[PDB]
Amino acid sequence: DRVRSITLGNSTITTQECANVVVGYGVWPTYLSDHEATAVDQPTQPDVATCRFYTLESVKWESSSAGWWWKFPEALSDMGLFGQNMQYHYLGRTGYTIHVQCNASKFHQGCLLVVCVPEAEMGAATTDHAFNHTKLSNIGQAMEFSAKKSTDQTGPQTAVHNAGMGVAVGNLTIFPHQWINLRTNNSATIVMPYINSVPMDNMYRHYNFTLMVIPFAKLEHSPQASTYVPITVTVAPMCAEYNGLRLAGHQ
Amino acid sequence: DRVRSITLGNSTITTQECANVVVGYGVWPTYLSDHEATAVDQPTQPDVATCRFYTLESVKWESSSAGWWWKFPEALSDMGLFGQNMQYHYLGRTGYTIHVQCNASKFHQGCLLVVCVPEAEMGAATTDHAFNHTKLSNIGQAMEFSAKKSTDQTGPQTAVHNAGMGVAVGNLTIFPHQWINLRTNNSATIVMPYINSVPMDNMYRHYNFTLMVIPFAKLEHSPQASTYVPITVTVAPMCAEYNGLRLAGHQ
Amino acid sequence: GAQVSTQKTGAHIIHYTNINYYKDSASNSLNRQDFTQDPSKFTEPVKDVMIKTLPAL
Amino acid sequence: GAQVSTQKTGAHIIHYTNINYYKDSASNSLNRQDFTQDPSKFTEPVKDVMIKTLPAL
Amino acid sequence: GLPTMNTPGSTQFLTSDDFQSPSAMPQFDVTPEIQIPGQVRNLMEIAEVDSVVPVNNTEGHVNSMEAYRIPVRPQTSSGEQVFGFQLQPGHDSVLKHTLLGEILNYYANWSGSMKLTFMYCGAAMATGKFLIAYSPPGAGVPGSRRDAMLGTHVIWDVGLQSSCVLCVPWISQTNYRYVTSDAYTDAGYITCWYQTSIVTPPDIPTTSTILCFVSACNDFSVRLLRDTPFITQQALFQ
Amino acid sequence: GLPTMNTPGSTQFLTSDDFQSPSAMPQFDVTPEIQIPGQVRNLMEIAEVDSVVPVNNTEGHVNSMEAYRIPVRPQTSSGEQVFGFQLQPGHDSVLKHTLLGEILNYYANWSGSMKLTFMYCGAAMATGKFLIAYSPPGAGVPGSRRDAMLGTHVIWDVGLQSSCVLCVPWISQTNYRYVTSDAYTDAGYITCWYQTSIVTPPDIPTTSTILCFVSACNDFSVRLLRDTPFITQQALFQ
Amino acid sequence: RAVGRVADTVASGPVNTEQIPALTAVETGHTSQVVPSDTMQTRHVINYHTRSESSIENFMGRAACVYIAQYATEKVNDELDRYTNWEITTRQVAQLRRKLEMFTYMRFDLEITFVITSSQRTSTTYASDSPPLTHQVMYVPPGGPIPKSYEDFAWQTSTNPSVFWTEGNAPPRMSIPFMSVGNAYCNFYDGWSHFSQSGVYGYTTLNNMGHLYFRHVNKSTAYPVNSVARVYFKPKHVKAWVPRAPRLCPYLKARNVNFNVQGVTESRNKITLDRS
Amino acid sequence: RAVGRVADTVASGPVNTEQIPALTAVETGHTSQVVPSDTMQTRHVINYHTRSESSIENFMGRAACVYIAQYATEKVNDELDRYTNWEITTRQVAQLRRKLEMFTYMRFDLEITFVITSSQRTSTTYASDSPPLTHQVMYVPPGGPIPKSYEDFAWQTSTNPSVFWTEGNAPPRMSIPFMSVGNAYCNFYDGWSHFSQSGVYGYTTLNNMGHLYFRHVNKSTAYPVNSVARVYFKPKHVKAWVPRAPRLCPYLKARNVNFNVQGVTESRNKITLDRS
Ligand SMILES: CCCCCCCCCCCCC/C=C/[C@H](O)[C@H](N)CO
Ligand SMILES: CCCCCCCCCCCCC/C=C/[C@H](O)[C@H](N)CO
Repeated sequence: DRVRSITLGNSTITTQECANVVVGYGVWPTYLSDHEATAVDQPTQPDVATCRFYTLESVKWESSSAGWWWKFPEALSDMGLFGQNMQYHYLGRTGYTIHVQCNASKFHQGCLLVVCVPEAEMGAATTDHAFNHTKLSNIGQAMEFSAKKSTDQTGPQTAVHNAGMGVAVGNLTIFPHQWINLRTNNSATIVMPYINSVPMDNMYRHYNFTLMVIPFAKLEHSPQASTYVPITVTVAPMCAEYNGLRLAGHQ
Repeated sequence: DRVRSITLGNSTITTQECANVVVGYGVWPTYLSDHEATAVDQPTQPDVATCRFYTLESVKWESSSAGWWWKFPEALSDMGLFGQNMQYHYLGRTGYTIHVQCNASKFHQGCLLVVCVPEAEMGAATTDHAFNHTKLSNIGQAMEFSAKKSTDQTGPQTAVHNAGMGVAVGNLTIFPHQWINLRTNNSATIVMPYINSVPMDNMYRHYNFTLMVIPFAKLEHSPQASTYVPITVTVAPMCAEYNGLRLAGHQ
Repeated sequence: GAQVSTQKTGAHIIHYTNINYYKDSASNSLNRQDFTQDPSKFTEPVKDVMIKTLPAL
Repeated sequence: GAQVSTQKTGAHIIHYTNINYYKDSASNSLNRQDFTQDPSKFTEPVKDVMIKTLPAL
Repeated sequence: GLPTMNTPGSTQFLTSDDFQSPSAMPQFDVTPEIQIPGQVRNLMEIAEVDSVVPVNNTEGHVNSMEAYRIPVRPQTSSGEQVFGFQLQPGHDSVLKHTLLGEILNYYANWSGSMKLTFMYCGAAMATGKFLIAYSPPGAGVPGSRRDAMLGTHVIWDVGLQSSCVLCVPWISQTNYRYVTSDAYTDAGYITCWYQTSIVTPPDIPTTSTILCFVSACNDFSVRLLRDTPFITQQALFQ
Repeated sequence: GLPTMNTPGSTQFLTSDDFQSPSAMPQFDVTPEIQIPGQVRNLMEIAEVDSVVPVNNTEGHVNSMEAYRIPVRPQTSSGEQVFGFQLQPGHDSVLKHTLLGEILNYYANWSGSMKLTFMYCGAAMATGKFLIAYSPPGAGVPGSRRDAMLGTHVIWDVGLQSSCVLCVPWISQTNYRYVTSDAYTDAGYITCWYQTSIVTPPDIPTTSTILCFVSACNDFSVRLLRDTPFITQQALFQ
Repeated sequence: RAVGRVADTVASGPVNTEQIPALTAVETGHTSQVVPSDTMQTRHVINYHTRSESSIENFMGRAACVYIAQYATEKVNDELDRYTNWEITTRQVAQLRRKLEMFTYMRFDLEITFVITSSQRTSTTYASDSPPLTHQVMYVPPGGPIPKSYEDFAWQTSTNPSVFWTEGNAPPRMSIPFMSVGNAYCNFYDGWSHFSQSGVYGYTTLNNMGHLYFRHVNKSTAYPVNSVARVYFKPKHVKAWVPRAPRLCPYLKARNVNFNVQGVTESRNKITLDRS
Repeated sequence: RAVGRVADTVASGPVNTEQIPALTAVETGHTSQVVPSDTMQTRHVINYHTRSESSIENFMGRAACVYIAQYATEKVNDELDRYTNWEITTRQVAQLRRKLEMFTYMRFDLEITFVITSSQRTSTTYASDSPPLTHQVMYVPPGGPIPKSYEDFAWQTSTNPSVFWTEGNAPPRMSIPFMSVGNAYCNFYDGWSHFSQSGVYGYTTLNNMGHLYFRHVNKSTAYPVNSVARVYFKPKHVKAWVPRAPRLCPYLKARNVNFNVQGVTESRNKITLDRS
């Protein structure tokens, strides 16, 4: 059906035109097992003060919009006690419930790919040059692609058809994805598990996955309709646990 | 015995001096099995509108006649609904009942080899030169050998003792054959199965077998007997099926 | 300690013998004959099941 | 997985052993000792049977 | 010792061998593997996933997102063509950089049926019918919608379900076609035509968008590994 | 390791070896074989098929169909010779390009009985008798029909059955004769003679035609593979 | 009686019968099954002969040279380049071609063996001291990236099958499975490549087996050295169908069956024999 | 049915149903499982094809050249020194790099094979007589004492693994187990080396595999000889996770994923086909 209700903590998401839920690689998020742990100290698990919904700022969708990306867990670095637990701990581990939402009308048209790319390591715009970390991702700001190539001396290559990774943008549909087609679809929800080659990791020096939102069919409508449609991203951590309590970081 | 009656569709062949029937390589024609098919769509099998007898034009047998050849399934390209099914389909598959008939008298003498050669790939008359397809076989015309060599700039090598294939003409008796000796034999019937290295094939870009009719002992008689003896070829497809319906070909 | 296994043959004297010579499993040959697969992690990773004949929405 | 077979000897200690070493059947040796045959596809491929002693016509 | 004899092929390096060899790190304790999600045991799990096809790749459109956007609009008369390409999933320019096309260029032979999915990305108030046809390669290209209605085809009614699947069947005389194309193993043509039109209410843009996706069916198989003719280098990357 | 020792013959290429060797395409999926008619498991199935003999090969007749046409006619006196050739089925010019003769030139030894079939291709109103004789090689060639009636022979009565078979028996002191001829393994002579005549009614042509066919019997065998002295090349075919 | 052993002949006496085994009809397409016991008096012979050498595996299972590839350690022209190639075919040599063309369709696995030999090119001096030469024979499947030069990236052979061989050792050898996209290798194809009956006539359109690239992996020599690599095909696990007539005429080209017209056999002066 | 064998198609007839297998929704993230039996009439085909060549072990298990190491018996400079080294990586060659980067995390054992070849350097004379050359390929784990020169004490290899090889014999080969300090080899790392999000961005911080030092263990030659050692990696016992999109753009560097912007595919002139 098209209705779905997601409740995590003291927060609820309701949707009246839901496509489905994409669950990761078929895996639900869970806590780390005893036969897979490496650290020996007892973890902390704030179950409802951290595994709740945190909404980000909306982005204005235009006809000439190329797309936006968010890098995680650095996108939620200041979102409540999820951000306070990142500062005080060396290791962390979590899965997510990403919920992207955009309604327009029955008189608008457009389509957005919503991919979750694990280890979306981006190249440089100006080559033979290392880039700054604040150009890759600010703390909650939506970093955005471009229609043509970037000549930034210290930034990523934001041409959208190469997706910043040197690949074809059409081949991103192996990563866990949905589509927001404005003809039929209102939102898009992806449940990501923890994907890493280590059981826990540091949540500052490593972007575990990157959420991209890309217009494949661009937004067009009559000039007498609503010219402003926003795209809001609401992300909930899931089964978040932490290790290595020390002073507040993060250098 | 010498009598035989072959009925296929709405057509009947009667013969009062039959030698025998040669059946292929000991195999009767049949439809393709499920464990040998490659194409997945349902075949069409017009059982009586295609697997009937189609007679060709007679050829005049003379004393100085070297022989004639017909290439199949291109010899029946316009013969009823067998020709209409070749145009509308990509693949086809069939076995044949070839019936060659020639009566003279008890006062004539001659002998004809009637071979069915699978993949009778012919060389060029003028070498270092590719030949035209209408010199290999027209649509129902009997292409004929020569007593001496051919100097055609775009034709096959039609010297009959080399049989167009660079081999000895005497060694063609490993291919399925009969003889029409006018002393004893009236007709000659060969049943060919489907011989190919693929289960179905295209019936335009490939001549599956070639029927040759070669005078080994030449026709001679008294001048006061009948100076005209013809050689008629009547061919029936058997278990013909088709695949790959599209528009009418054949380019 | 000989492992007799089935050789790779076609479809319409078919066995080989293997002895392991070294004390480390990284010294072994390739596992050529393991053709297991399950593509539902990628092609149909949705929460509710989607039957083909039924409408998707 | 040793196949002991009969060696090619004459007519008037006669066996060999074979171990297959590779995982592909195309890696095997030749099938030298297979002498089966049936020449009736070519020498007598007629529909009605023709007994020698009886007249052919 | 044991009397031995050396066959041809001794002291060679065949790069596709399978032999044992001694360890440089003896009794090395390898770290334990864990459950990482998304394990791949076959490249046919990757090729059976949809990947959007750049049908609109007439340059300059390949250097933007315009390459994926097949345009449709309301028509003045019906039966015109929307798009068309040859069914060469490893050689045609439309399909050889898709996710199914990139795996096939590591191989020399391919076999099986394919799935072309289409997605209407217009407004919810706009209706339409389309005919998507596959032609076996014998007669040539279809010249009209009358020529295309004679082969394998599907009529797609644009409604609440935005997507339709044209299943391209394996209709071949061989069990394998070649990835790099030739005339012996030609596979045919894919075309799309206006079955009716696009009919819209007022205050709606004219041009809409159709997205084409390719994937492999469950009878798809590849054969004869090779190097791909897509990556090159003139020197070692330093 | 295991203590070994290398015998003579190590690191050689004997072209008629039988050894295992590793695969360049590992785990290659070979396409399934189907039932194709006419499978050959032995070259003795090919050699047991009739093939018409060019007995009339006196040039210029080899460049036409006149090479196969043994001529007969009504005679003035009886007992004359029709044809004759030496029984060297791999060396004689009459029999070495026949279908039995071409297989034997791949081999150095042959053994077994042979079948010479004859076929009268005259008019149905013409009658005739013939004596076809085989002579063991000790005394020389037969000089007359009296000399030929002393060996293995058959009298053929031309009637409703147009064909007769002279069976040439294996009468040898060795179990194998040589394909390329020598004097130790000579096999003898085949001759044909008029037993009576050709008697015809009026209004019939004089000269008729006899066709000779050769094939091997079911006790025929070959031995010692070799290269055939029939195909040559001075350079690689480009 | 064992499989492959010829038949015994039985003892036959005199006859006076209405049976006629000698009289038959060639017009029926039937080869007569006459034994010497039917037309003359014979004795009982226990024949122990076998048809071992005449099997399709034994007739074909001997290695034959199929190509002679030449390449040097210094380029003269692009025929004596640093590297060379060969489109894989069985039609350039005449001995193996005539043996394969006795059948219409075959299906076999292969053994490829290389006999690589070098020789010092003619110069004004030869007195040098060179390390042993090592060669590479890379197979490129149909449609892969081919070496456009020496020092190419395509010789990295990450997915193509390669072999390496130093001079002095045993000849290199690998096994090849059955590689056709059909169900048999076609020795003959009576047809065209395009549907309009045009393009290429013959078996050339059914032979897409790829190339075989040769080089010296040594960078240089003091004085130039010419190498020759002979390619040896031995077919094994052989099936064959539809036996062809043997070829009379020699070959002219490798992609055609084109010939010059020749007589059916060699001649003699008369049709009889004339001694006593 | 065996494991790895493709599915048969079933015989389907005409339909007039309320079922709609052709109509679906791409917006759900779901790839439709449509068979040709659902949209047209098919026959029953017994498919015997197998997915053998497409396995991760078969796709990866072929040896690919990963480095070309050069060193001489007489120093020209420190690039043509007596000895050389190589930091072990898979990113300098493009064929193996594109195959590994189809996955995010892998876990395999290795086979390293060396094809070492020498050549006499260009001189005014070459006429000498030298004994066969012997080479050493010493592996140095991360943090060990490296050779600072020829004649070094660090070539005593008392605890480092070494191999010795005389020219003329078979190529040397050893096996390497899985060597990462994590649970998989990371082909990609989206992050930094320092906690302040600075330093080195990318997969370079997760590649500490050590060096591989090459030399001639012969002391001298009469005239100088240049050697080249090619390093061949074949991964075995391969696991792989999280399949990546294939790379469109060629590589520029070995420590980055930096690229130049290119179009998504090659072009054509129009979107239709225009013949009959
Ligand atoms: C450096 C390693 C070299 C590996 C060699 C691999 C080359 C072999 C692959 C192709 C095998 C083709 C076999 C040829 C068969 C004939 O063409 C058929 N009789 C005619 O169709
Ligand atoms: C002279 C004896 C030489 C012994 C050679 C030992 C060297 C091998 C030890 C390190 C093996 C590293 C394997 C490399 C894996 C790749 O880097 C991963 N795919 C990327 O993380």
